[PDB]
Amino acid sequence: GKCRGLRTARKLRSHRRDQKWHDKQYKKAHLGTALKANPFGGASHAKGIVLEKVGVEAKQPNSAIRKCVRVQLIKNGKKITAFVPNDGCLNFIEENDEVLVAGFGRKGHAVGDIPGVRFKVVKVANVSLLALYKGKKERPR
Amino acid sequence: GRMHAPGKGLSQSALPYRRSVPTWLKLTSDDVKEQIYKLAKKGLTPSQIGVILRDSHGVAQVRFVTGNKILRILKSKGLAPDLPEDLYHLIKKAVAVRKHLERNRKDKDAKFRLILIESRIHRLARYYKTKRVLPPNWKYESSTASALV
Amino acid sequence: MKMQRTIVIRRDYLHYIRKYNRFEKRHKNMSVHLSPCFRDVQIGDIVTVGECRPLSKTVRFNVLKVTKAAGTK
Amino acid sequence: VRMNVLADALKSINNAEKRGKRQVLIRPCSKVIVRFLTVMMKHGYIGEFEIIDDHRAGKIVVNLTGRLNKCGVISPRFDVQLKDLEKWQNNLLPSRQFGFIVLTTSAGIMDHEEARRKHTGGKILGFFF
Amino acid sequence: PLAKDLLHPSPEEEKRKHKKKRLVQSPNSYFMDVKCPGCYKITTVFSHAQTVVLCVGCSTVLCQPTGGKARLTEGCSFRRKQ
RNA sequence: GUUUUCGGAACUGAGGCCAUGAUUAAGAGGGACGGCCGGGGGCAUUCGUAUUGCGCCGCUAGAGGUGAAAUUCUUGGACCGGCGCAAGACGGACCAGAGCGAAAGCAUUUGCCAAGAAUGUUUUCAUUAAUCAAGAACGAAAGUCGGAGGUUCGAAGACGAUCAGAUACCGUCGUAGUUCCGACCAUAAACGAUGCCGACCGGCGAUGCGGCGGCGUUAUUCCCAUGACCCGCCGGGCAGCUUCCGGGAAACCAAAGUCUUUGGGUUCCGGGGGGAGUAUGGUUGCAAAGCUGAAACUUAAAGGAAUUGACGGAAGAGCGAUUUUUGUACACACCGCCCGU
RNA sequence: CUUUAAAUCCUUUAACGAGGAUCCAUUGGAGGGCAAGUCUGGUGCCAGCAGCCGCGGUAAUUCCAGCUCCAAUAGCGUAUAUUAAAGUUGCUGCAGUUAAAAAGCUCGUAGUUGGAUCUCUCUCGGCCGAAGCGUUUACUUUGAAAAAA
Ligand SMILES: [Mg+2]
Ligand SMILES: [Mg+2]
Ligand SMILES: [Mg+2]
Ligand SMILES: [Mg+2]
Ligand SMILES: [Mg+2]
Ligand SMILES: [Mg+2]
Ligand SMILES: [Mg+2]
Ligand SMILES: [Mg+2]
Ligand SMILES: [Mg+2]
Ligand SMILES: [Mg+2]
Ligand SMILES: [Mg+2]
Ligand SMILES: [Mg+2]
Ligand SMILES: [Mg+2]
Ligand SMILES: [Mg+2]
Ligand SMILES: [Mg+2]
Ligand SMILES: [Mg+2]
Ligand SMILES: [Mg+2]
Ligand SMILES: [Mg+2]
Ligand SMILES: [Mg+2]
Ligand SMILES: [Mg+2]
Ligand SMILES: [Mg+2]
Ligand SMILES: [Mg+2]
Ligand SMILES: [Mg+2]
Ligand SMILES: [Mg+2]
Ligand SMILES: [Mg+2]
Ligand SMILES: [Mg+2]
Ligand SMILES: [Mg+2]
Ligand SMILES: [Mg+2]
Ligand SMILES: [Mg+2]
Ligand SMILES: [Mg+2]
Ligand SMILES: [Mg+2]
Ligand SMILES: [Mg+2]
Ligand SMILES: [Mg+2]
Ligand SMILES: [Mg+2]
Ligand SMILES: [Mg+2]
Ligand SMILES: [Mg+2]
Ligand SMILES: [Mg+2]
Ligand SMILES: [Mg+2]
Ligand SMILES: [Mg+2]
Ligand SMILES: [Mg+2]
Ligand SMILES: [Mg+2]
Ligand SMILES: [Mg+2]
Ligand SMILES: [Mg+2]
Ligand SMILES: [Mg+2]
Ligand SMILES: [Mg+2]
Repeated sequence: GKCRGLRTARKLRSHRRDQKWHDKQYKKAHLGTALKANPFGGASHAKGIVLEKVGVEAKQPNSAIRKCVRVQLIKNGKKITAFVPNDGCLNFIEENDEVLVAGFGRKGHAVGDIPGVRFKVVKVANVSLLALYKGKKERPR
Repeated sequence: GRMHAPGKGLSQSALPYRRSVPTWLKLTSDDVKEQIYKLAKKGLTPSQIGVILRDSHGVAQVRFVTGNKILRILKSKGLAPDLPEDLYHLIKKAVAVRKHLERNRKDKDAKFRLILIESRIHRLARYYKTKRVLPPNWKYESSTASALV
Repeated sequence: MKMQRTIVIRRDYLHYIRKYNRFEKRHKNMSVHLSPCFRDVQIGDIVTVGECRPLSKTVRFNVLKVTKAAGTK
Repeated sequence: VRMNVLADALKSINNAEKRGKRQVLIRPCSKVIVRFLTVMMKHGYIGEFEIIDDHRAGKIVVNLTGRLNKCGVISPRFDVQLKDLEKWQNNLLPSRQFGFIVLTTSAGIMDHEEARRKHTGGKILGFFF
Repeated sequence: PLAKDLLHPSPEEEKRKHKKKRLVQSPNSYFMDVKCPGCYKITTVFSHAQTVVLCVGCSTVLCQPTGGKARLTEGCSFRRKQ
């Protein structure tokens, strides 16, 4: 049982402080290894240069080819696989282009069939993919 | 339960409700005190004196008759041992176990029991230091133990 | 009592932790100046000290009264 | 070892009340226990009790009326200010129409309402309802 | 069960309990006056004696200690006190 | 100017006087004492068959081993029967839901040495107590280093079988080891998978120890008294049956109860499944290894109890699904599931 | 005109100024969680959607569209840090037989916790004034001092 003495405040506080480290999220947030390993460095978005176009096979029981791009970030130079979400939006991206990339929605965890992909493309060549998809803006060229 | 055993016995004494000396007892306080002095001079601890008085002279409780305890009577007279009897018995038992153990090196149970006995000795010595019955430098050492008792 | 004309005393207290509604034991050490007028001062007796100007690097109090321990005979 | 006597007495009373017994024997006695039982009896929860006097710490025989739902002790005895009493009332009592918190104040051992009337704080001992 | 007068146990109830578990503690022992046939002196003996009791006048063994009670020598008579 | 008034401080003597000054002895704990109790511990001593080997004697061609055989030993007398001798290891039956020990663990007789629980107590002390960072003693088996012995068994190994294949299961040998002494090692499903101290809360019948009481049978040729039975009571102990005490997901538990009616004291310890008790640092060890002990990354479940089926080289009541025995990690239901190269 | 250093804006006021009052409201959704269509046309485990469960392999309530329908509204989606939800860090208030879990066992220092009991004062000065109080604390109730925002 727990100690209920009137002078046990140090014991209780010390025990709680030491047992908080067995929480996955607390340790992840306060240890610093996750922040060091995070390619974004704690940012919501980033800018990169499209190295190339790749196709990732969807995990079973689904069968598909998800269109992604390999890009390299400008601030740290790390290489990243980002997802281009829409029907035919991969034709809006060219090689050596500059793209804005955001997270996939699960805080560094993979989403859906796509294995090991945690980033998605937002803007290409300084125009949003939504505007290109809906035909509101054209590629600068 | 016991301090150093799992046993949880209940055997002990139950003093009567009445504190008045029974009518049949013809002894006075002075006669009881003289008997206590003679027994102490014979070389008996207060526990043995109380046992003898209970068994032979019909003295159920000296504190009820004389109004005082055996050890306090001895201290007032001056016939009291330097160190308390229970600590003396503990040290004597430790000495006996240590004398046995030196001739029997493979007796691990003797070593365990000696550790327990010395722990009890340390407890009692610390308690007696707190009450200033012992000087605040008295120490139990195995070599000195034989000479102490 | 090992320095020349200055001793080390200990002050004990309890610190309150609001979250748990409880206390923890804490202590502080003070180096104080002891005048030669106070003799027969032993370890473990109560001392009443008063504040003065800094007498040295770590001494700011002076012994004003000495009261013996409970075991005095 | 036994370190709280009021806790044992209240636990024994509660266990005997759950079983439908008519009387409870609690030992050892204590004047704190007597004050707590007097506070309970003034509100009609227990009834008359008798103190058996042996030459060592005494005993109590308590009559039961069947009106007691729960009697308990609070350990440790926390200091309660007069402005923090409503929080303990919300935490421990079942309703705002019945139930009492027992406090030891400098005026004596009483309930929380009597401590509000006399405008004093103290230390919480237990509760009953 | 659910109805028992704890204040007023029967006299047989309190002699069946353990000596410490009674309402008020009371020992199970007693003192007795013993007389040996050889010598006329009356000796007071505790029932649960732990020492051999010798007659002062004539050095006769009045009793022998055992585990629970002390057994009197053959031919010795005893009477309880009070 | 002296001393004495007055005032302040210190040291000596018997006085009077106090109701003269010690609360109780915990169904708390220590320490005495009494009769017992126990495969508890150490040392020495003693006995018992059995197994192996050796010596001699008798008659003999087989013996051993297996599902079946072979490797193996045998007219240089095997196996079997008898009479002795020697060594080493183990104490059968009695032996039990019995006892002791802190746990590992503990069983031939006798003696010595120290230790202990429980019971009995109108003995003594008077709070001396509970749990415990640091720090310590002990700690199965296996393993390591020196000595002594090496009967049996026997990792490794050599063979003979089986098999599609066996590097396994089976059989013949057989090295470390298994045994004792002295130093290390500190690990077990080291388990009741259940920390210790204290209080309360239903019945029943046994059982081990101590004590108390009581008709009656037996032995000590008589008498008490003490042993063996019988009927009860009390206190600790190992357990059992029963119960709508109450708990819990249930299995089940008189504790795993007295928990949203949530607080008796205190120690250790868990936070979805893997990576992983792995890497690295520190520390201990002769070594083997022991203690402390991550992260990157990966994943939507893994897991507990119970139910209905299907399989098997097995014989009114429950929260609820639900209402021949049994096991299941199967439910696309053994044509299953699943592990490692 | 007023406003103001001078202006601008707001307010006050002439004249003009609304029928498709075209002087046009958007952002996300329509399987469940969660409000709202197994309506029609394409595609056919492709393209794609989908925080999660899942949808799509020729009759797709989920993709691409049309129609219709929901939610908030001059606002509405997305990524990330953080709070509640979390009684999933538990002091209030969690667990440790079998789901993750009690050290192999014992001793023991520090720490934590600890059985009953016990119903203002002389003197000096003008009833109060000075002086000693309290064996001292903890507690509780007062009072004083405590920057604004
Ligand atoms: Mg699919
Ligand atoms: Mg202990
Ligand atoms: Mg005893
Ligand atoms: Mg709080
Ligand atoms: Mg022996
Ligand atoms: Mg032969
Ligand atoms: Mg035991
Ligand atoms: Mg035998
Ligand atoms: Mg340790
Ligand atoms: Mg071993
Ligand atoms: Mg070995
Ligand atoms: Mg060797
Ligand atoms: Mg073999
Ligand atoms: Mg062999
Ligand atoms: Mg282990
Ligand atoms: Mg087991
Ligand atoms: Mg375990
Ligand atoms: Mg029994
Ligand atoms: Mg026994
Ligand atoms: Mg018996
Ligand atoms: Mg709780
Ligand atoms: Mg985990
Ligand atoms: Mg993870
Ligand atoms: Mg039905
Ligand atoms: Mg029903
Ligand atoms: Mg099975
Ligand atoms: Mg089944
Ligand atoms: Mg829309
Ligand atoms: Mg649509
Ligand atoms: Mg929805
Ligand atoms: Mg709906
Ligand atoms: Mg899925
Ligand atoms: Mg179609
Ligand atoms: Mg369609
Ligand atoms: Mg939160
Ligand atoms: Mg909440
Ligand atoms: Mg979490
Ligand atoms: Mg609550
Ligand atoms: Mg939990
Ligand atoms: Mg487990
Ligand atoms: Mg265990
Ligand atoms: Mg301690
Ligand atoms: Mg107290
Ligand atoms: Mg301020
Ligand atoms: Mg302010």
